[PDB]
Amino acid sequence: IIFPEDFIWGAATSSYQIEGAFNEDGKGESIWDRFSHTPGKIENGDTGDIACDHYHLYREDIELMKEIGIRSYRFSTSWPRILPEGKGRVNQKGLDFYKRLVDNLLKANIRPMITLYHWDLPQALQDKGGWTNRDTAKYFAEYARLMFEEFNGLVDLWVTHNEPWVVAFEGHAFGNHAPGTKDFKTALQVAHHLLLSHGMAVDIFREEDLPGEIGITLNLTPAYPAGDSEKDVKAASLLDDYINAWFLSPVFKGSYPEELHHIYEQNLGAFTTQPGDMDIISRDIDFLGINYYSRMVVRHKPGDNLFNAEVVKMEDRPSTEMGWEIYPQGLYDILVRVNKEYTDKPLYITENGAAFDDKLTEEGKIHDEKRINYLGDHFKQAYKALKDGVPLRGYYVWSLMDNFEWAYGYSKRFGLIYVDYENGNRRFLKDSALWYREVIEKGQV
Ligand SMILES: OC[C@H]1O[C@@H](S[C@H]2[C@H](O)[C@@H](O)[C@H](O)O[C@@H]2CO)[C@H](O)[C@@H](O)[C@@H]1O
Ligand SMILES: [Cs+]
Repeated sequence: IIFPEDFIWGAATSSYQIEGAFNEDGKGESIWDRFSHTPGKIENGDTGDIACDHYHLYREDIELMKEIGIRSYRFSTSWPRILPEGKGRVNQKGLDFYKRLVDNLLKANIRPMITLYHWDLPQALQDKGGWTNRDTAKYFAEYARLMFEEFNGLVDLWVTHNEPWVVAFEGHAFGNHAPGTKDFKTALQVAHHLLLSHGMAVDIFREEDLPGEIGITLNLTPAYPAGDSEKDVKAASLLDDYINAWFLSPVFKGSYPEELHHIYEQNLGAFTTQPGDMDIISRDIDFLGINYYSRMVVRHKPGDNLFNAEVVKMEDRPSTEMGWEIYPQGLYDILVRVNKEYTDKPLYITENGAAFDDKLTEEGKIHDEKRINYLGDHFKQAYKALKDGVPLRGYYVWSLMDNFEWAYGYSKRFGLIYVDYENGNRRFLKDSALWYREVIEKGQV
């Protein structure tokens, strides 16, 4: 179990989850500022107002990155911190923060990967319809161009979008995430525009002629039927397409998955598209980022979804604090499936990790054995994928540090680093952090 010498071992975060400084130095309001300040939306009424205060503490966080020995740091940039209204004026202090951050990363020999959109849409753009407005895709493209030009020669790994499935469906169908809408047709229109905006950014990446590589990051959850019933098998297949193929087929094949597209259209009516959209959505990219956490086991059951599909709770199997099944085999399955059915391009696991009930000792120790076991077990499946020909180039752990976990607030801890919010926001390396350092150095698990 030795990994390639040049394998990119990293850790990942996102802007709203760690930065804080929510209305400081010219920053505009995001849909997540608004959502978290709306009653009943976040566990315990938590907000990302301060979070980990990374906006002020970034220099200390980079020292901690150095202690862990990560080769690359994946982070997202806040669109409303840079263009407060989404379009219009640039906020120079906002841009300046990311410039300092990138400079500091490069001086520590840490390779930056930027995610352009990790869910924090400017509220001014939401007031004009947000992702159901085709113009939002244009403004995203303009924001991308601004960042490409600013970091030309400085950042060589770029991700347009993080988890467009979640943005579309949790944000607009089920209303669990900002902006809180609950309309399945809206979600489908939003998915289309996220994909369009991705392709528009790729076109701009090519034109600007930056050194480096661009991709998109998709959450992928492989589905398994509960039993050999073909109704079970069909239901699993449909749920699987609903999360996975719905984004993988347009990016790589230039079409929505046919059976699912037909079912949506017949029952809901068509969402609005223009001729040529699929050509834009399917522009050639340099890599695919995969975010993996768990699988779903699926059976056929009466439900208020078009699939009559139920996700089965696997009560008999180890799970995390999220209640998610621990199923490392799924990581192998999904990497192999992508490489066979969709693309021969390089792959990166841009997220994988776990929440456990972390206990900070009086001396600042966190003995997170369960996270070490979780990470090592998934590392081994990644190795197995490499052994079998999958061009896996790197692996970023979610997350570098504990943070604002959206609707769960601070109650869920995914970090390699413990953040003691109550006591000056001090950081403590968990045992998994020093265990990870050993993995990176030896290239072995
Ligand atoms: O979306 C499901 C569930 O995910 C967890 S973890 C989450 C990270 O917070 C997000 O930044 C990353 O890109 O994706 C993973 C999976 O979506 C999140 O804490 C929780 O609120 C959310 O409901
Ligand atoms: Cs049909």
